[PDB]
Amino acid sequence: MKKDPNAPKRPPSAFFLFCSEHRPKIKSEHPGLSIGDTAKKLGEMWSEQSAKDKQPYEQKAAKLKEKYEKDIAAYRAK
Repeated sequence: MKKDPNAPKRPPSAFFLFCSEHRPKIKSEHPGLSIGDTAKKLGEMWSEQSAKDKQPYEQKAAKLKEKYEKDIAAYRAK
């Protein structure tokens, strides 16, 4: 709503990565499956993922959320 094309992307969350990559897969075996049922299943696998699909996902959103607090400010009206 109050974001621009030059502004930085919102702060991604670890569960948002894992789900963001497994979102188009749950819609293939479930046509019409909204983002609630697949979000309930994914969260079950996300909390079950080991370092293969969980370590590089939290270190990409955790280090991007804290940097957004200074990025958004500097881009707000420095």
